[PDB]
Amino acid sequence: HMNPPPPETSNPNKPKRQTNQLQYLLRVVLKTLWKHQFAWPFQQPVDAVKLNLPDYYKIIKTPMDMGTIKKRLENNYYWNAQECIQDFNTMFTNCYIYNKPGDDIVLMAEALEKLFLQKINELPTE
Ligand SMILES: Cc1nnn(C)c1-c1cc2c(cc1F)c1ncc(C(C)(C)O)cc1n2[C@H](c1ccccc1)C1CCOCC1
Repeated sequence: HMNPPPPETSNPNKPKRQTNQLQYLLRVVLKTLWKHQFAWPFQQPVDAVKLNLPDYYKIIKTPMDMGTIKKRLENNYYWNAQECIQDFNTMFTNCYIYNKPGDDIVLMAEALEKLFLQKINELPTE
């Protein structure tokens, strides 16, 4: 009946780092997916109140969205690229869990996922 609070995007207790991999994840990976026509349902946490789905946050215990990823990268929340990649993986996995193959949202996630995995193969060295 209420939306849970969004995931943290900032932590003063969390050590900050700016690596070539992390600048690539913001400037190339995030930027590509953020401007894609299918990005919009993934750009903010699932507003399960507006959308009238109070079962969303009962099935999905680890929510993630691109808005949260974008802020985390801008806030140097991540120490390594692998924590950011795991958040992208969580965002897509959540969509596949709640929904089922052939659903338009699932097809939109797959197109974004395809484009993400292509960009991650091209990740620079440390
Ligand atoms: C991600 C994600 N992962 N799982 N889900 C359920 C979503 C998700 C799905 C969303 C929206 C937001 C979401 F975060 C959303 N926002 C607004 C509207 C309008 C404007 C219409 O009112 C429709 C929306 N939905 C739609 C849908 C609603 C309910 C069940 C499934 C899908 C989809 C939006 C694309 O086109 C396909 C349907």
